[PDB]
Amino acid sequence: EFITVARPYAKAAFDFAVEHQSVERWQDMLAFAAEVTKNEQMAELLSGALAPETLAESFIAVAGEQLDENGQNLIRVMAENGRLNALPDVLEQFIHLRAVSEATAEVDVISAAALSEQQLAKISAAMEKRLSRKVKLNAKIDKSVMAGVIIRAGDMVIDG
Amino acid sequence: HHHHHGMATGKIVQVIGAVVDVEFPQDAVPRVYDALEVQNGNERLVLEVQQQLGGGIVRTIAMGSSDGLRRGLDVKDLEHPIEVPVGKATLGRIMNVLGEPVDMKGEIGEEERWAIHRAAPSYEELSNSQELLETGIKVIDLMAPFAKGGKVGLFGGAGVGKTVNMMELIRNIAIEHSGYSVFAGVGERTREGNDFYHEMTDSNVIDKVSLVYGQMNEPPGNRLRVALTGLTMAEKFRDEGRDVLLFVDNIYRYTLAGTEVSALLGRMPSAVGYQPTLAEEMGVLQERITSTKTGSITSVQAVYVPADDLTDPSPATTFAHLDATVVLSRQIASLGIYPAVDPLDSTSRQLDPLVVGQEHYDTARGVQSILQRYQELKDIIAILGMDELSEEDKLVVARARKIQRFLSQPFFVAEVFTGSPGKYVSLKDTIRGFKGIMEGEYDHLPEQAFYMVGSIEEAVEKAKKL
Amino acid sequence: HHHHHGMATGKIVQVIGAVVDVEFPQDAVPRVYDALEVQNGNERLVLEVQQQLGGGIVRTIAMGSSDGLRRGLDVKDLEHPIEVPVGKATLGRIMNVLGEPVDMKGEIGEEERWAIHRAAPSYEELSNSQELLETGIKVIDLMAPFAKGGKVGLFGGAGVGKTVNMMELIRNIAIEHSGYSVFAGVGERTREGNDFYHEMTDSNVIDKVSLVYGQMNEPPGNRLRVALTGLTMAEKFRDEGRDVLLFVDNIYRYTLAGTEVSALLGRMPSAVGYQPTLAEEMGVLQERITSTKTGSITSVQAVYVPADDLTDPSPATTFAHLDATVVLSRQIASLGIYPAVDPLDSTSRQLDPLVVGQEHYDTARGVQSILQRYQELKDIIAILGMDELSEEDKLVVARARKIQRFLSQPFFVAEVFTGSPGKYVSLKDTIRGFKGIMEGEYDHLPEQAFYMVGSIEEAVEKAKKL
Amino acid sequence: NSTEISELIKQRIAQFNVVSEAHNEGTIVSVSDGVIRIHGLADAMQGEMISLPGNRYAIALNLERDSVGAVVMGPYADLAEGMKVKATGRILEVPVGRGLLGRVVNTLGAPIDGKGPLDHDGFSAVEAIAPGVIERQSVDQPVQTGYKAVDSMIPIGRGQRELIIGDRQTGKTALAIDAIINQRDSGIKAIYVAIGQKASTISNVVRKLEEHGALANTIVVVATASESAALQYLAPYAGAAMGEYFRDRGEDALIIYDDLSKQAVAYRQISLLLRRPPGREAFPGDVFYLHSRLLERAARVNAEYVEAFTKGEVKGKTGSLTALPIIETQAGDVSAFVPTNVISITDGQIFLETNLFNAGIRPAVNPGISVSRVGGAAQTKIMKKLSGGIRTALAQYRELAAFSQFASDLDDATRNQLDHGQKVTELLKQKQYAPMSVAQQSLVLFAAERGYLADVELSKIGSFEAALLAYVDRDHAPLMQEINQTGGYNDEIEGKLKGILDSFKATQ
Amino acid sequence: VMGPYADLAEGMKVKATGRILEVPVGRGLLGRVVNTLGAPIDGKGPLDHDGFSAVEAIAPGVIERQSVDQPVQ
Ligand SMILES: Nc1ncnc2c1ncn2[C@@H]1O[C@H](COP(=O)(O)OP(=O)(O)OP(=O)(O)O)[C@@H](O)[C@H]1O
Repeated sequence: EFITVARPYAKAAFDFAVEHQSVERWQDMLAFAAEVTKNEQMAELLSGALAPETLAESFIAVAGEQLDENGQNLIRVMAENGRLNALPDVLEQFIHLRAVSEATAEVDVISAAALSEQQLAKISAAMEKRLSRKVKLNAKIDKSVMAGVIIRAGDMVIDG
Repeated sequence: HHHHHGMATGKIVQVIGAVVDVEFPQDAVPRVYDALEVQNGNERLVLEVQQQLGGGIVRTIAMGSSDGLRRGLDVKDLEHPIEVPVGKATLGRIMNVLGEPVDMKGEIGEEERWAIHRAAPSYEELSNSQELLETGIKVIDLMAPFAKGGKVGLFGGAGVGKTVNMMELIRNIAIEHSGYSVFAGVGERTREGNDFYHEMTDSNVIDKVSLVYGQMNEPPGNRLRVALTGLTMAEKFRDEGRDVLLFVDNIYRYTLAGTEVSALLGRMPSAVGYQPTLAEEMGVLQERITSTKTGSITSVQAVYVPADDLTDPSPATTFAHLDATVVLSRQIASLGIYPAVDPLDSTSRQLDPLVVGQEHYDTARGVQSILQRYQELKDIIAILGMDELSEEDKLVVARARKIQRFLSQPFFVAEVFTGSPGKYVSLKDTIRGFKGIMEGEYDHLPEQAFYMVGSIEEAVEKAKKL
Repeated sequence: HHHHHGMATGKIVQVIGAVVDVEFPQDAVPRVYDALEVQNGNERLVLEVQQQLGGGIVRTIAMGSSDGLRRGLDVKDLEHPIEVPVGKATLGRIMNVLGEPVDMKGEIGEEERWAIHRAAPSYEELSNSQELLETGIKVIDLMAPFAKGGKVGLFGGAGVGKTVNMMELIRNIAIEHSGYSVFAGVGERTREGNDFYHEMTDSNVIDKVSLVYGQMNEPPGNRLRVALTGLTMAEKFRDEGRDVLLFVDNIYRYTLAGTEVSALLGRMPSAVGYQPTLAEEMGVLQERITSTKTGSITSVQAVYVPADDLTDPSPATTFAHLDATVVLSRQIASLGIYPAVDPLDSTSRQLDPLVVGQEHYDTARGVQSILQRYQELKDIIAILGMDELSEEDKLVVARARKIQRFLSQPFFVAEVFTGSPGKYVSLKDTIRGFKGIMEGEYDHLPEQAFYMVGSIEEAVEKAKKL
Repeated sequence: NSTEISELIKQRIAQFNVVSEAHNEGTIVSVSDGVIRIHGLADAMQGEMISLPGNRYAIALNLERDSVGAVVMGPYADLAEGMKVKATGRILEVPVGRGLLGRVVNTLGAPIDGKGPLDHDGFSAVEAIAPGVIERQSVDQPVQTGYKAVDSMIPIGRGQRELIIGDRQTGKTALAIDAIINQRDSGIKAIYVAIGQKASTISNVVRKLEEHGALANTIVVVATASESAALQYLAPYAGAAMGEYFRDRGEDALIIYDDLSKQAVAYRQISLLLRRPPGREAFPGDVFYLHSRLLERAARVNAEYVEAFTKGEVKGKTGSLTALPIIETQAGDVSAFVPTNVISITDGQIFLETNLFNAGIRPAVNPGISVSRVGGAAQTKIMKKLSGGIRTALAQYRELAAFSQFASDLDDATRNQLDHGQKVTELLKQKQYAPMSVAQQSLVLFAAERGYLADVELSKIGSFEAALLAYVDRDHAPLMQEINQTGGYNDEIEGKLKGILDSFKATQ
Repeated sequence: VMGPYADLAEGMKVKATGRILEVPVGRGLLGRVVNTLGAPIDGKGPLDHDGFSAVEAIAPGVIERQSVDQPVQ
């Protein structure tokens, strides 16, 4: 969960992986791995194991070894490191690898969520709300917005 | 010594330190004690596992140094630590601190590869009992009583004839006592140790005790090692019934030694980082030394002064490890008497009032009154003209001249040294001859008559010589 | 500047402290010294790497403060630390502690961006040699000898005319000595520093030494900075052959300064957390100051008293950094003489007995006998009616009145101050005129004749004036 | 740590399986100040001193598994890591044997001789330890202090060890070199190791190397403010070896060193830098483990030694190695752990009062508070025998002076003692740069022994007719060479001295 | 670690009595010699154990306490 060890990971992920294009390919392999630790017996059995060799062994082995050899010999790398203990850190950091690479997004304020990928501000944003259509903001629609301006307002009711 | 057939182990994982960061045959772990004997470069390496820790990865340590080797390795596991040729054959023959044939091959008699681990007996075993002791030192074994099979705190500065009196101990512990008389030392001056080989010829009786020495540059484990194998030895002598009585060198070396020990651990050590259990090691220690069933397990108690510590958890422990208190007089050495040391502060604990009852409550306790007698007779009566002082105070000064001269007595040591024969003394001739004589009887006995003269037949029949 | 073209670096990783938790252009690391000059908000930031540590992540520190910025950053790397315009042009012109044009632009003459790192010479380089020193102070350079190109411990309280005598040093180090006379200070009182600009007009000779000042609120690096650039300066003066002699302010500021230094490190610092190598920095220090080949690298040694420490590892080092011991007399200031300070405790080390041999072993050592002469003549003979005291003791009181008056002498300072001209003095007229005269010759020379009067032609020809 | 790579974890993707970089050179991993985590050099030899890039054989002691940490060889801070390794398994090879003597050394060695081309036998390790306990010579081998009070007070010989503290500003640094003048002729080659010295001290010192002489007798150590723990701290540990040239020739080997504590926090402050445990006073028993190691060494060694020590080449020469501590007197801080420790270690000892150097009495030191193991053990019939009654009598004139002030009227007991001991006490002081002759010692032997000085005993005539004594003595006493040659207490020559002493009354 | 701690390796199958402090109780056992580590001792280790008990004891009721002057000889 340090994710910094996994930072060096996701580093080597875009790096060797995307270099191998395993950023996607071991996005697949990686996916299967988080599936492996996701196995709770494989969690229940996660660490009793002194030999990390035993771990990568029963790991690729158990799970079905969808990891690359970059991830099998890397399975020696992190498994041996035992930093393999934390799967998702560099998984969301790899999601941050390809995704950060691809980043365009949005966040709905005073609205039900948006997340419309906007490479630029207001780019897909004003295009979305303008594009609304939706325009309802349903989650945060009214009480949230009207309590936003009226939030500032009660903030004036600070005068009491 | 043991298996370690098979070379066992494996690498030394992180090569740092004598303790093992080491791959053993990872399943392989012995008792932490149970040794692991590798090849150390050329040398055969060995470490009793310092740690018991799995994966064949545990601390296993030695008194040496590691630079130069590979982290890779394999280390045979000497299934036994502690088992080293041991028994009474060593006597006189030079053992290294390894017991190794220290001298030109000192060949301390190779004996049972014998576990160092010999230790405390049953309540009764080394006898549930009390065993008193004296060898009849001329003025001394008379002076203080003692308990057999043990050790008693020794405080005195210099000019002991400790080697002389040791020859009296040769003349006693070897001679006037039979029980196997062994001794050992560590941390000396090189050619002065060789000069204790000179002295070893002075007594010449060196044959009673194997020569095994530390030479303080010996590392902390090296420095602290020899004892329990010493119990593989009294595992002869006392166990051999020829009562183990072995002379004990160095506490400061041992006190500070256990300090350096628990320090090296990096552990929460004793206070001021000392060996936490060093005292418990004293429980194991006196636990070893008892007038035994087997043979009295006895030890000469003298301490490398742990800086002669104040209140000295050592002397605190060495008090009650002193059945008799001790002092040595440069002043009686200034008196120079054949009794040249400090009777002041030197006597058995319970001797006078009880436990001899009157026997020493009269002869010796009343004798202590006489210590007041020449104490303020010599001292007080010395303050000004003693004409005031009743001649009893001057016959406490013939307690001094006459009686204290009688204290000056030939020595079984001085026989073994100057020829002045000395004896295993009879305190009857003290409790009477010196008590009655020194007090009221034959007060005409000259100092000289008494001086350098043994029991009241030597002092008082030297008063026939006057 | 150096490079630091390119803005280099990157973020300041964890934004805490002037030392860098910082992403540099991670591959980029300079010499830890080798500077990194960023933009600090508006300001251009700079840090010589405090740590050399990889990933462009190393401590890199500055005398300022970080609040307000982002952990994100990029910091240009000034390939050189230490290189700052330096040379002898600065003389008189006000340098900041930055050397910056301290005054209205003090414009200490911009010179070689010059590495601070100027340091020790070869055995022969700055003088494998000994170089003695005196400027001929009226009663003083006569009084004590000195060694050229160096520094000597200064102990004295108050009323020095240290600025006056500095004008005598202007009248000497600038005048009666040519060798480039530079000086610097730090940690003063604000308008009292400005009043040392007033004094800078008093001597008016301020032009010999750039004005560079600390103003003690300067942070610890700020406080401790200026020296080695000072060696980029003597890298003119001494190196300029016009012997670098620069006056040295503050040890307590420096002693405590290095304390605050190694403290900030959090390192095992010197004892009581001081700068561990501050003394080694003294080896680099006197290593800098030598009567040189180049020009005598000399320094006025006076210490911000590191609390005037007792046994003072500073005075311990400042002893042996004192070729001459020092005292200043409020009593000779109570004597108020043109010689107003304490000759007691002030003389060169080896002057009298040898090294002048008799020259001072007679004139000066015998002169010290005369110090006993008015010492117990004035003192002892003062105890009661001196009628007992031979008039020699009263001609040791004409050593006092007459001779000690002769000590009172006009000053090249007092010229530069009160007009009382003073001189580079000739101790011949001491070693003879004042030694013979003060002792036996023209003992009729009045105090006044001698008082406030220079060498025995001024004192004794003022005895022609009487 | 490991994850740092991510590039060699990019490798390790394969290169946790892929592998096999073992070489004497893998990269310096982490460069700060001569401490670099470092790679390759798989198995490397003892502290293997790895000839560094543009830099000395770099030593890493106990193998740091992942990236061996390394030692500053000269410059600590130069650059970034990744050097591979400029590498040698060898540690501890320095020119050995008797070769290079007299021509000055660096901390490197003879090279810092202006010559610098002084060739010892050749590269040797620098360690040494005790001569054979058994194989040891006891060399009474007397020694001449040059300030007589010590010499007669304390004779000694090859093998010796003793403690010393030189007082602040006097007399430590200067100390005894008059003895060295006396020992310009010593003939047992002697050098001193001074820690972290200041140069010109060494320069004009060299003026006294000409003057007193003779630098050629032996070259000496070099250490200055920049001495690394290599230089500084190891220098005492460093100098241990080649004196076996002499010593393990069975020949007499002797050398000096003093005041190393820059070793103590060089190595100890190193331990902090090492992250290694600072012992008491931030330095461990590697004091007594060093004294254990280094300081256990000095002995005259047996014939049995050079039958081995010289390997039967000297076929039983007695390997003679004497050396002595000086921990310069400072601060009054004394036991000082290691110093106490080493106090325990000290065979002989010098308690040395400044106070008389503070009194400027040429004789500064603490009188018998300085206590040597050896002493008149080496002293001769004149020296041992004739010169005996010193220190206690000293305590007399001291103690005899003692009561005088408060309770007064000390008779000619103390007068005729304390003053007689104050007069002779005056005769004691021996100035800096004063060596002392054995015949010159005989002056006290007869004179004091004869009480003969009591004639001239006025320190005026004591010194004066002590000089007429010296002169017409040298006139009247040409045969004294024999005496000077002799160990004295020669009853014939004794009477001879009574007579030439009658001469010594007016003349000598 | 109860008693000797150094014998063997970790991973010995952990054997568990769920009882802290079941120790011979009750007034049966008086006089028969006992170790502190155990009721056994020379000569008779045995004594009349009114049964396994736990030691630790809080103060009795202050309120319910028999204030007792029971004399001292
Ligand atoms: N007892 C003494 N009386 C007079 N002068 C002395 C005495 N001892 C030493 N000196 C003088 O002092 C000098 C010795 O001082 P030295 O150079 O040794 O400083 P130091 O003693 O090393 O001081 P520190 O111990 O602080 O280093 C010699 O030149 C000597 O003339």
